[PDB]
Amino acid sequence: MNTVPFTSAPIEVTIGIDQYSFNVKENQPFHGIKDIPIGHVHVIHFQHADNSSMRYGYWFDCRMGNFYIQYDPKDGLYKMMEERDGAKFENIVHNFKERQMMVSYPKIDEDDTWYNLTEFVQMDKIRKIVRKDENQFSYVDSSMTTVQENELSDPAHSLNYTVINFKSREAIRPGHEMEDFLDKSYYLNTVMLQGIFKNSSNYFGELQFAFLNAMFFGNYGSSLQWHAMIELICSSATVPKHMLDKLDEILYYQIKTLPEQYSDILLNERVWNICLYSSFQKNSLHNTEKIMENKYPELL
Amino acid sequence: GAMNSSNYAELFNNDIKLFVDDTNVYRVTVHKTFEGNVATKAINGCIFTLNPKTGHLFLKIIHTSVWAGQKRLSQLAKWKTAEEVSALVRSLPKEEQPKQIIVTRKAMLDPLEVHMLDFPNIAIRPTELRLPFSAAMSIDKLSDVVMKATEPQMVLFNIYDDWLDRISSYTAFSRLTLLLRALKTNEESAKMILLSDPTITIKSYHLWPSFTDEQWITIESQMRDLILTEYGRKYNV
Repeated sequence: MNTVPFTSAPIEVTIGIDQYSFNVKENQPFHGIKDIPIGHVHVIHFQHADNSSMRYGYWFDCRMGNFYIQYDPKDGLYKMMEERDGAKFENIVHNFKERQMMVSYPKIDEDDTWYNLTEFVQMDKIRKIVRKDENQFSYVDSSMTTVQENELSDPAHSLNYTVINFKSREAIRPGHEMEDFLDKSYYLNTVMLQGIFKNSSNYFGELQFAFLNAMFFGNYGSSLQWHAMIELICSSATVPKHMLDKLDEILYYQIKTLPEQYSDILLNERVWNICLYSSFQKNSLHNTEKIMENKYPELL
Repeated sequence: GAMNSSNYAELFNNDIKLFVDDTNVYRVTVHKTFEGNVATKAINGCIFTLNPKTGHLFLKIIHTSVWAGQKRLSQLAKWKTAEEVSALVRSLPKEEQPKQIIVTRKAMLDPLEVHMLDFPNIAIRPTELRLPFSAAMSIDKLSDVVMKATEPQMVLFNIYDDWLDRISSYTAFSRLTLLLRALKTNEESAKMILLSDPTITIKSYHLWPSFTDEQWITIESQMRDLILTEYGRKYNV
């Protein structure tokens, strides 16, 4: 069980860790989050009481080092940092626990939600989508734009998701125009799975990471990426049986977890109605279909 | 963006552009089988690909053989249209390739777009206009060459005959659409108006009668009258 200490909490902010969150008052003696489950990625995120604009946050993995949070009064935000002095860091952590100024990561033992949402997400891949190589953790906020979005400005602050585009040469083999556009199996299996992602786990992992960024930061290009990657699978006539079953599990937990009030912008009517009802794989998402109907029948 | 009444004069500028209409590509007769079930028989169709500025018409004849053993033919018809258009563009010298292709039906967009991926600078556009180009098979010479074809064939016409010698593209295009609109609403009457006078003939290299300027005005009047009347009959106005 690992810990992310906080130097202080100078400004009123709502702090999230994974799917949990706490209100912290200006100069409340908050000094960190303890009992974080080792073995998964995690995201700690922020929304200032005074600017409900720009939700922001840090993806990290405690196996990769000792991380802590510190407010920066110049840049105006809670920054994640790494403490390289292992002894100085256990000291800070032990004393804050002793004084009991830390919240416990509040996991119900029955609950596999976070595992299920992060099953295929790996820090090493996150750091390739969010390129900032001097840090071991990754910043994302509400307003970061994607490489694809940029093509249609600042590259240092971009989300380098894998570009998917159904009307590109990449997606369409010459001479198979009609075939490949109606049945995206060759784009999915040869171009994307075998060629770029190498395997289904890294594919699932980026999908999951994109969903999570759309949910936690309202990052709109992430939402576009999550939908694109679903649609490519659902629009392919030929998909390994192991991916289809896993996909139904993945989507299920994502739909389960989404705030109810947000279904309007985070869920793309067209993609979902096409995947669940028109696509080759309509009948392969039984759990995802059942939850979607009982929870957002309006969108459908 | 979409082509409409507002940006209508853009057809006649010096940017090369083509209309594509696919309404006569997949043509069938519907009939009863011996067992009383319904069945279709295809007949020869065509892609109607037209430069509105110059009148050049790239009539690509779709022989029934192209449907042999194929499913979802109405969907396939859109892709074959887009395949044949793309090949026409590839066959043309660079300086003849269009800058825009305007499809008369929005369902051609994705098929044409996918086939033209090699031509990213050719803009594929829909239109809000209701162009009568489906009536192209009411022009006797066009219908005859289509129905007689025994293999795939491209036939070239100038759809304005020699009009541009005397009128502008804008006026030539309005004449063509008025003629075809009339043929579309009431072919029998339209054709009657055009051939009533045996002394006005169609040149062998032409599609329409060699009317004088003054006779064109009477004709156009006769075609406008035809169109209005059919409108009252349709809607009881």
